[PDB]
Amino acid sequence: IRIFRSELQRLSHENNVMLEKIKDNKEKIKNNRQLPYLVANVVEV
Amino acid sequence: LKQTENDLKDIEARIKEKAGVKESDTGLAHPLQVARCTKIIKGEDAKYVINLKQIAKFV
Repeated sequence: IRIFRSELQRLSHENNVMLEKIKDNKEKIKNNRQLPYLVANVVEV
Repeated sequence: LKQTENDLKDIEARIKEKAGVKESDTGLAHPLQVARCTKIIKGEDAKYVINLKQIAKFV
């Protein structure tokens, strides 16, 4: 109620730092993937 | 009748060749014996993107 609120604000803000970081990544990871996927088969891993 | 159908390439066929070819060939692409599409992104629902040629088959 006193000390916990001090450290919670730091972890909550750092969670927002990666939130804006993934917000631009979510737009890139979905757009960079080509929707018309082509059928393929991997011969050797 | 002979001279009437000669100049239709500059008048009537300009619209016919645009709607019957340019629209069908848009993006490296009514009885249908052939269909082709290249890199079409449409949001699962009406996706299609099917190449009838044996090369580069799609699902």
